[PDB]
Amino acid sequence: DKNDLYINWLKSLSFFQTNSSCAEALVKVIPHYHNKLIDFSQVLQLVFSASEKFPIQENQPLPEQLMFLSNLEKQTPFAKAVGSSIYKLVTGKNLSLDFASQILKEASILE
Amino acid sequence: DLYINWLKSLSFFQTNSSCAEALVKVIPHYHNKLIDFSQVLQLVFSASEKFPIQENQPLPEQLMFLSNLEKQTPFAKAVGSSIYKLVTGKNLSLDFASQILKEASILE
Repeated sequence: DKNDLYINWLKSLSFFQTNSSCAEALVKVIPHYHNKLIDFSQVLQLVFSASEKFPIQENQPLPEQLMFLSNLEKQTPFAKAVGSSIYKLVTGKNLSLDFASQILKEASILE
Repeated sequence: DLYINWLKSLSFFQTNSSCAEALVKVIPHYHNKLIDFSQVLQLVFSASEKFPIQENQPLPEQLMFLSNLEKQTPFAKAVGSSIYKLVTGKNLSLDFASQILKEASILE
């Protein structure tokens, strides 16, 4: 059931709903989840890797990133997994940290 | 036990001193039936330390790897799914992962 819940929560994230590419990615990714080749954390990473729409900020400050990670450690399961997967976009694609915090806050609320 | 023999023959296993050491510690529990082969793979590969890494790898290639993995033979699929955890969690290079999978497929 919670396997379904996590999927429903993911689909409910504003970030997911503003990125049709993420919805398209989930369609192709989810079978491997149902077939148990990958876990939900992996689904989140794959799906978010397909995102195209989000604010960008290059060379973001270290202190804020460290505070983001300290806060991430305290999150509930789904929220923590969402946070870690979105942080991959912060470091690798310059996704704005403030935006990442909004997504994480939304995930925590859904959970 | 074939799966254990094949695991010991994988280049990725042999080139990772931590994996070889891990199997020594883990296998008794496998022989005593406390854990299955999939768990042996998870415990052993989780100890891996050496492998090429690449951040934010492209989804299309990821999906191709997974579609191939789904059609694999038992040992190869088990190995591939375990290695894929390293692809996503530690950035192990997908091309390297495909190499390991091909070796496993040949051994089996």
